[PDB]
Amino acid sequence: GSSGSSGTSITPSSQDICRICHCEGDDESPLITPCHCTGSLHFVHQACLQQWIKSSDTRCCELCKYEFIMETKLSGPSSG
Ligand SMILES: [Zn+2]
Ligand SMILES: [Zn+2]
Repeated sequence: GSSGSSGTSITPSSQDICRICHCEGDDESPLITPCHCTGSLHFVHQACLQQWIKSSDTRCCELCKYEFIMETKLSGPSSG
């Protein structure tokens, strides 16, 4: 049987953990609220949040359209 088991499922609201990587909150990458939105798995890792912002190409929320919190120090690269 060169086939494994897997289907469509979603982790219940038993424990609050990252929604992007789905891992335990670390001291440096603790589950923090990027916006007002609360309840659901809206708790992403301070770092992870970035990776998502890059891919999704979005800085603020999708609904509340609130700017996420990303430790910024230097302007760095930008669109231009
Ligand atoms: Zn994460
Ligand atoms: Zn939001």
